[PDB]
Amino acid sequence: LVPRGSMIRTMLQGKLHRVKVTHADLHY
Amino acid sequence: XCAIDQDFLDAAGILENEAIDIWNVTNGKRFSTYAIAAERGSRIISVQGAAAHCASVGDIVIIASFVTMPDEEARTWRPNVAYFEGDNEMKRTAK
Repeated sequence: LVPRGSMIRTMLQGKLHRVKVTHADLHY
Repeated sequence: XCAIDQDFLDAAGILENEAIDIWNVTNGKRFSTYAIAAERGSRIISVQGAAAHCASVGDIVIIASFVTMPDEEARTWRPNVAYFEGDNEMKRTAK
């Protein structure tokens, strides 16, 4: 157990897992 | 930055213009940018501008967003996770 507090947490909202880059465009 | 198939954004719960972190399994690089929508069904992951220095075509990456909330809400929070196979084809997640 972790005791309850009044503070704001930063939580992972969601992720793309091991997606592959298709394009790389330095100038645009 | 990074343009992402809108279907992928929705599946991970990430919004257009939301801050994202990108962690590159191929080269180790870690950077932060924001999400641009690419056409639904395009299966695009495009690193643009300065972010082109952090990945190349073919690199395998994790793209994440983070949110804030109170401690109590955080205890039952469930992240969205989208999994992929082959050529960026989305597959179903297990438990």
